[PDB]
Amino acid sequence: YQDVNCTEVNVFQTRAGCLIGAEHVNNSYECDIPIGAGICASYQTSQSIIAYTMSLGAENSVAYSN
Amino acid sequence: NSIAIPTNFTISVTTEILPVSMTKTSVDCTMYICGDSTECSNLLLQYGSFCTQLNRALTGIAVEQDKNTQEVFAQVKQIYKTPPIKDFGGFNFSQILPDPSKSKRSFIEDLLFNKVTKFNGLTVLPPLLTDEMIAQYTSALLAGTITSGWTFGAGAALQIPFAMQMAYRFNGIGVTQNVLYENQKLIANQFNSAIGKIQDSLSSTASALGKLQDVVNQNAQALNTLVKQLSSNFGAISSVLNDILSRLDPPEAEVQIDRLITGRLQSLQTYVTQQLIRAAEIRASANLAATKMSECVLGQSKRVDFCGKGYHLMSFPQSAPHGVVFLHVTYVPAQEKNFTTAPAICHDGKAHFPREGVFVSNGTHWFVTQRNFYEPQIITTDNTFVSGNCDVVIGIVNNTVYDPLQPELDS
Amino acid sequence: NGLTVLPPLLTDEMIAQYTSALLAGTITSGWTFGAGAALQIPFAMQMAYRFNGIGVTQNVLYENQKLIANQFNSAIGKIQDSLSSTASALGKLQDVVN
Amino acid sequence: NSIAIPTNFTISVTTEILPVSMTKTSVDCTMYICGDSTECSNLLLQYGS
Amino acid sequence: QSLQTYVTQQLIRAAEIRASANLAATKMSECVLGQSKRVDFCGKGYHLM
Amino acid sequence: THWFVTQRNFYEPQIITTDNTFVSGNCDVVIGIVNNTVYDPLQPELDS
Ligand SMILES: *[C@@H]1O[C@H](CO)[C@@H](O[C@@H]2O[C@H](CO)[C@@H](O[C@@H]3O[C@H](CO)[C@@H](O)[C@H](O)[C@@H]3O)[C@H](O)[C@H]2NC(C)=O)[C@H](O)[C@H]1NC(C)=O
Ligand SMILES: *[C@@H]1O[C@H](CO)[C@@H](O[C@@H]2O[C@H](CO)[C@@H](O[C@@H]3O[C@H](CO)[C@@H](O)[C@H](O)[C@@H]3O)[C@H](O)[C@H]2NC(C)=O)[C@H](O)[C@H]1NC(C)=O
Ligand SMILES: *[C@@H]1O[C@H](CO)[C@@H](O[C@@H]2O[C@H](CO)[C@@H](O[C@@H]3O[C@H](CO)[C@@H](O)[C@H](O)[C@@H]3O)[C@H](O)[C@H]2NC(C)=O)[C@H](O)[C@H]1NC(C)=O
Ligand SMILES: *[C@@H]1O[C@H](CO)[C@@H](O[C@@H]2O[C@H](CO)[C@@H](O[C@@H]3O[C@H](CO)[C@@H](O)[C@H](O)[C@@H]3O)[C@H](O)[C@H]2NC(C)=O)[C@H](O)[C@H]1NC(C)=O
Ligand SMILES: *[C@@H]1O[C@H](CO)[C@@H](O[C@@H]2O[C@H](CO)[C@@H](O[C@@H]3O[C@H](CO)[C@@H](O)[C@H](O)[C@@H]3O)[C@H](O)[C@H]2NC(C)=O)[C@H](O)[C@H]1NC(C)=O
Ligand SMILES: *[C@@H]1O[C@H](CO)[C@@H](O)[C@H](O)[C@H]1NC(C)=O
Ligand SMILES: *[C@@H]1O[C@H](CO)[C@@H](O)[C@H](O)[C@H]1NC(C)=O
Ligand SMILES: *[C@@H]1O[C@H](CO)[C@@H](O)[C@H](O)[C@H]1NC(C)=O
Ligand SMILES: *[C@@H]1O[C@H](CO)[C@@H](O)[C@H](O)[C@H]1NC(C)=O
Ligand SMILES: *[C@@H]1O[C@H](CO)[C@@H](O)[C@H](O)[C@H]1NC(C)=O
Repeated sequence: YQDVNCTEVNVFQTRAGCLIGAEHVNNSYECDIPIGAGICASYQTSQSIIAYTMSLGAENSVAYSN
Repeated sequence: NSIAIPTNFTISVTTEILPVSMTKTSVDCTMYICGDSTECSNLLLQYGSFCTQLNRALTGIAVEQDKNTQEVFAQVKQIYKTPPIKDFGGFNFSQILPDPSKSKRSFIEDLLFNKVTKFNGLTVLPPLLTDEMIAQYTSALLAGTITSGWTFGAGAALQIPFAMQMAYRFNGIGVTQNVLYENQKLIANQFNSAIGKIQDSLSSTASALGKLQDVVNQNAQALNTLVKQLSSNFGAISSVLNDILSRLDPPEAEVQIDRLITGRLQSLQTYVTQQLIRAAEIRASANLAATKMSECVLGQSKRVDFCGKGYHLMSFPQSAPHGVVFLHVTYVPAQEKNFTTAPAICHDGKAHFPREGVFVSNGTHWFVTQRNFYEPQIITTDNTFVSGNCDVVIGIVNNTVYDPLQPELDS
Repeated sequence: NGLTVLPPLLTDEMIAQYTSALLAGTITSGWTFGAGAALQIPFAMQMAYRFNGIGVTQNVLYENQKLIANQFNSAIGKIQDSLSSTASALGKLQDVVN
Repeated sequence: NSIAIPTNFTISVTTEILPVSMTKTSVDCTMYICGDSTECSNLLLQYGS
Repeated sequence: QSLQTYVTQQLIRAAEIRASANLAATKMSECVLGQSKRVDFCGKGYHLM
Repeated sequence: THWFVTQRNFYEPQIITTDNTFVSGNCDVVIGIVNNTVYDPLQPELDS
């Protein structure tokens, strides 16, 4: 439900709106299905739809030196 | 037979500002037209597919604004992060890199974020990327651009010392590498100082960000106009549906609601038409910005006045609301001397020509120099090539070209 | 009937000044007037430093400078003839006006 | 193992033409719709912005 | 409704003239103020000026 | 009858030398190599 607060309707309030049926996750990944405001969802581990904050790929500290 | 050659240059940090994406906006066209009036909502069925088509059009714009934003910024596979030690040979990026004390925006991205600036079915959707994720991408692009040059565009990023990367950008404008390392102190000071002046240019006045503020203003103007149009009478007895529904019998209330449906729908069509056209402009600006990312940031363009007004060295992106700012680092010449010149020079009855550069003298003894920074060298068989008999070249002049093998008369 | 046309900001005389300036830069100074400061350079030498920019060595220009000049001037002649001979060239501009 | 290498060239001046501006146009929307009729001018206001 | 249609036609046309003007400005910046190495951007051939 | 190097846009045949050519690797790996006699511009000077 875009823009609403979940009171007004598992459940997870997001910056994009009230999301229902998706499990929140604290890991992060490439965006599989986009939702909004950095949130993305995937079908994942017995398996269910999860939702997570997008990772913009993996980080890399480039081994720069003078 | 006269040439002016620059003896000196300035680095410059010409700024360029491009919009990249409108506010993602959608209208429940039935709530806009009818405000939950069941009589109105039913009359709107008689008009058929327009309401569905307008939402398809606005949704096309809305998805496309994330795409536009993704095409500009997502030009990298990995989020590169800068080393802890800022050993960049004097170049002081501390204004353009993330300030971690906060959202990991840089200092200059904060100036840009500071300087910029109902619900009748009207809704604004959030962007897919948060402005913090955009600041991660502009940090990645920048951290690659600092640590690894163009190479992070061409697949795998490779470390290289920043002064060496600059020498291999100087060579990309025909200025020989030694004209960087022999001036490294002075080039560092010029670049650092120029970055300094950008902060004043952005802090002093709002008029620099005019392009982005026009896009914000035009959307707010169009939305305010679209909402005000609901109060427009369109030849009804009133612009409030409850008046019509209470004051009139159903057949007359319907004919009056039809005037309002017509006026409101014609307004909504007008608005969506403006937004499709405006979004086409923003798409063209985003594809341009995406290209300046791909050429100037991820590369070094040899397109004159594409990557800012000078000989181009490199560029840095900085995120801004609905837009992007490029800091195009450009070489520009700045002091020059007149010299007498000749297309070729003649020696031992044959024409000689410079391999690279131009021939010059200040009216006395002949020197070759590269053609973007005066660096007179003794003319030799090795900085030159022969091209047959002396005669046919218009305006050739004489010299004794030096033979570097001449001292070697031992065997 | 309530329709109006406004004049362009730049007069056609100012447009002809700009095209003359652009051209006078292009002639006297190569690319240099785009890259900030316009520097004189002799035109034969500028053309050698445009042949060198298409992988053709400078000597091929100076050893042919008269032949090249004649082909260039002759081609400019064919422009005046071609443009005088037919309106079909300026199709785009007349189409925009129409 | 065969290559063709040019022994000679031509300069060739090719024309290109591009439009740059439409004719700057403006319409008095009220004078166009209503032709100075005061009775019309008052009805046009109902259509709003 | 004819006026809205006319303004719409002119907007869409003005966007084509803008696209053509940016291209003209780019040919000014590369073909006049420089030497574009973009094959068949500045006329059909290797490009001088 | 004669092998020459030339610039690739205008036939300007030059005698092949250490100066207009660079060496790489060994004779065996290149599919298309031919024989030749590359001239050494120091050889007439070594005759001194
Ligand atoms: C090429 O242009 C640059 C920039 O115009 C010249 O660089 C430096 O310019 C300053 C004045 O703008 C020179 O003055 C001195 O600056 C120091 C502080 O850095 C100050 O303590 C002194 O009292 C004085 O004002 C500075 O000497 C000069 N740098 C160098 C390397 O001499 C540069 O000189 C120009 N190069 C040529 C060959 O024209
Ligand atoms: C004009 O241009 C010429 C050549 O393009 C410059 O040539 C200068 O020539 C002299 C003698 O060959 C070089 O040696 C030095 O000369 C001075 C003055 O005679 C003397 O005090 C020194 O002991 C030394 O012999 C000089 O290095 C060379 N200059 C350069 C820049 O390489 C000439 O300087 C230019 N200026 C004038 C007014 O001639
Ligand atoms: C560049 O240097 C060369 C060599 O010093 C100059 O060429 C020489 O120029 C003189 C005239 O200034 C020639 O003398 C004349 O030769 C003709 C031959 O038909 C004769 O009929 C005349 O009575 C007179 O003697 C001289 O032969 C010539 N030498 C060579 C080896 O070419 C040249 O003038 C200098 N300047 C320029 C800009 O080329
Ligand atoms: C490369 O092509 C050009 C022509 O495109 C050759 O140069 C010469 O061009 C002129 C003018 O088009 C030709 O016409 C005339 O020839 C008569 C004599 O037959 C002469 O009296 C006229 O004054 C006029 O110049 C001329 O025939 C042509 N020359 C030749 C030998 O074809 C140029 O030679 C070509 N380059 C090479 C290396 O073949
Ligand atoms: C370019 O010329 C060279 C030198 O002639 C060719 O390389 C090899 O030359 C020798 C003598 O002419 C050929 O004879 C054979 O030599 C081997 C020892 O290397 C020996 O075991 C045999 O009994 C016989 O004497 C040799 O066949 C030839 N190499 C090859 C692969 O045929 C070279 O072939 C010439 N380049 C090309 C592209 O053919
Ligand atoms: C959601 O609505 C409830 C209503 O009781 C309110 O307490 C809560 O603060 C709201 N939360 C958000 C994130 O809007
Ligand atoms: C995610 O993190 C929050 C805050 O640290 C924590 O309360 C929550 O239990 C975590 N949930 C999961 C599924 O790890
Ligand atoms: C070059 O010399 C001429 C001599 O008349 C002078 O007008 C011009 O200003 C000089 N240019 C420079 C850059 O010194
Ligand atoms: C111009 O320069 C040429 C050599 O390039 C010289 O021979 C000629 O005398 C000069 N022009 C005039 C009109 O004197
Ligand atoms: C082509 O040239 C190569 C040169 O080594 C030769 O081996 C090959 O047999 C030739 N093939 C044909 C089809 O001419």
